[PDB]
Order: sequence, then C-alpha cells, then structure tokens
Amino acid sequence: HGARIIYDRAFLMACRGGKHPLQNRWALWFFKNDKSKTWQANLRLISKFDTVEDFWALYNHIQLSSNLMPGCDYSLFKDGIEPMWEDEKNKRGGRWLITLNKQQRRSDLNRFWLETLLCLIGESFDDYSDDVCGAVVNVRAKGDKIAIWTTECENREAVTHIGRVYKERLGLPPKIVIGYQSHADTATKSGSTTKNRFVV
Amino acid sequence: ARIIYDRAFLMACRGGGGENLYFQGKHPLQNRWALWFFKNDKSKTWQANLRLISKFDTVEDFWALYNHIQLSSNLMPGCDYSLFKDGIEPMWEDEKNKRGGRWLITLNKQQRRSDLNRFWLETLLCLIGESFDDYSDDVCGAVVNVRAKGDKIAIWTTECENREAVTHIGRVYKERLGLPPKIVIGYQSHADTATKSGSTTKNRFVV
Ligand SMILES: O=C(O)C1(c2ccc(Cl)cc2)CCCC1
Ligand SMILES: O=C(O)C1(c2ccc(Cl)cc2)CCCC1
Repeated sequence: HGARIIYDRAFLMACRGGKHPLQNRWALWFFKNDKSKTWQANLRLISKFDTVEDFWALYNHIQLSSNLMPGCDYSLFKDGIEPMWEDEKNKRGGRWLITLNKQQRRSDLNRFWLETLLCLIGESFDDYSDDVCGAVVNVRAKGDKIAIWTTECENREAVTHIGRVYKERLGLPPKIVIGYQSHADTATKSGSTTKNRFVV
Repeated sequence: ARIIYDRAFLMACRGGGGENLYFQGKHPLQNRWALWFFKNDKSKTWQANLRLISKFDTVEDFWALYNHIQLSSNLMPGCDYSLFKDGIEPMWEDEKNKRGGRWLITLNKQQRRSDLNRFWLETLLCLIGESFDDYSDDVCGAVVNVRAKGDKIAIWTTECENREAVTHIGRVYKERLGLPPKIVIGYQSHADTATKSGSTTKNRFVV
C-alpha cells in the first residue's frame, strides 16, 4: 500500500512453467550485427512485460531461438530508458561489470544472465532498486560481459549496496572482485582498461 | 468486503492534509492500478511509444500522480492515457480484454476545453472507487484518446456477454458523468471495433 513489489529467487522460479505483477515494466532489447550501420541504427526492441509470467514466456522464447537471431547483445531496461549511455537516465550513471573469460561462457554465462535479470525484475536491492536502469549482456569471441547499469555514479551508498547484493546473488567468492565504472570513463578510450570508481 | 469510495470522499483526500502516521494514514484501494501513456513520436515504433508511467494502490498516491500529470500536461494530439488494473495491458488483445468491449464517450473539438478534464477525472474516480459494486470486477480500465477531430473517453470491460454487468456499469457511468438522458452512450465489443466494415461499429448495448 505504497509498498514495493519485491520477489525473491525462489518465488520467481516457482512461477516458471492470475499473473504476478512486477514493480516496473521492462523492455528487452537486442542489437543486430550489421557493421555497415551504427549501434543506434542496429538497436531493436524485442518485447515489453510487467508480469513474472510474461518474463518467463519471453525468456524461454529467446533462450530457445537465440542461436538463430542475427547478433550477440541483449539488454533489459526499465520502460522508457534506452540501453544507450546518452539516455537522460544513463548519462550520469555507470555499471557493475562482470567479465567472463572463455571457460566461463560454457559454465557461467546462462546462469549469470538469469540471476541478473531476477535481481532486476524482483527489485532485489530494496529502495536502491530505483537507481537501477537495466542490464546488458555482450556475447564476444574474447570473453562475455554482463553488467547492471545504474542512474547516478556519485550515489556511493546506492551503488555499493547494489554491488554487494549482486555479487552475493551471483555466488561469487569474495576473492573475485567486481568493479563499477562510470559511463563517462568507459566512453573515453585511454588504453586497455577503464578506471573503477568502486569495487566490491 | 469491497473497498468502495464515493466521489465526495475521494475529493476530500485530495490536496494534502495529514502525515501518514504509522504508514496507516493513506486510504487503500481495492485494486492496484497502472497509468499508461502513448507518445505520438514517429521517430519510434508503437511498441516503443507505449509506456507504463506509474502504479499506485492508495487514494493519496492516485492524487499525487494525477496532480503531477495535470501540471506537466502536454495534451498532445495522438497521445493516449490509460488507467488499467495491475496486470492488464491497455490493448484489446490482452487476455482480460479480448472478450470484452468499451462504453464510449466521444467529444467534439470544442468540448476539449469544456468537458475533457472533468469527464476524464470522473471516469478515474469510478474506477479507483469501485463505483459499480460487484460489477466493478468486470472493469479492466479506461482510455482517453486526445485527437484533432475530437476526443474519446472509454471504460473497458472484460466480457461483452455479461449483459447485466455491462448494463449496470453503463448506467452508473452515465449518471456519474452527469449526461442528459438524450445523449446516448454505446457499448462496443472490441472484436467489432477491430473490424472495419464501413461507416460505424455495431453497439451491442446502449444507455
Ligand atoms: O541464451 C540466450 O539466448 C541468452 C539470452 C537469454 C534470455 C534472454 Cl531474455 C536474452 C538472452 C543468454 C545470454 C545472452 C543470450
Ligand atoms: O490534464 C491532463 O493532462 C489530462 C490527464 C490528467 C491526469 C492524468 Cl493521471 C492523465 C491525463 C486530462 C485528460 C487527459 C490529459
């Protein structure tokens, strides 16, 4: 009653086959592989949903048909946010980034992507869930990337809480440290690496 | 028992007043509701332009949203707003809409200034206040289409063969809008509206 709709992992999994509404409407995006065109130009909206059951029907459909889709990059964002760092809701933000080197494609990509999506749709970060914009998976030859995008890179308490809960939900050992990068820093190419604003 | 609020009570909760002590000072609604908007942005596709603005489940959260949109109102031709029960998309193909229809009010260009704002608010108050007794369960939502030629307001219901529910909703809605008995509102099946067969859609009921 003014209260946030929060779902844990077990509940979301028990809904996998009256619909259960989500706090937010979400949009799944894909980028086509056409290198004669810009990323903006290759952006496609796949579908929008705001129920747990519509989430699973979409996830199940993509998971079976993705080997046949022309490209390698998916994004899940809150309704009204484009998965581009120049969006008003992204320009001051950044991302918690998980890098998965080669072996971890076979073993970890599918499980890490799903656990990410469940954190988003289930509002797993308490009031700091409002700082979340979306998540992005980049499927590459050299190694995959999964990231949660947030709206304000100077909100250290929101960003650090998101980071801590995300790492815990991924099951990562405290030994494997994850970094938060400002989109403004990621945009500038200064060598092989981009500065971390925060680490957990 | 169903949480039912009349117009005077909902109007009394508007515009501030009191601290939400114990998180128990807000008046709960029977249903959670979602406000949707359609943008007339031709640089984007229509799936991209249909947006969920906010969800609410108390009277006071309703007014804070309504006041915010009313202040910020573009009111642009081609734009829709819709208020639907949580879990129903404002599209006739939704499982809760496909067998249904709508009670439709059409307003001419000059009625945009006189009647649009009042008719939209009275519609929203009927929805959130559960004004149709047990038949309020048949309501899905309401839609306002703002157009150059003339505006449309409609209450959407879930089942066009529930004659008694549909006729009760129609009767009460016309009364709450303050319309003269001479101005007749029609109920159209979404299945009939979808098919373009000439000059008009069949009304299956009138009040
Ligand atoms: O297995 C798939 O196809 C992946 C995917 C699943 C579901 C959704 Cl919704 C999007 C993408 C796994 C990670 C990227 C590709
Ligand atoms: O004054 C506004 O902008 C209108 C509106 C008010 C409140 C809400 Cl919640 C939605 C839309 C009045 C009719 C449609 C536009």
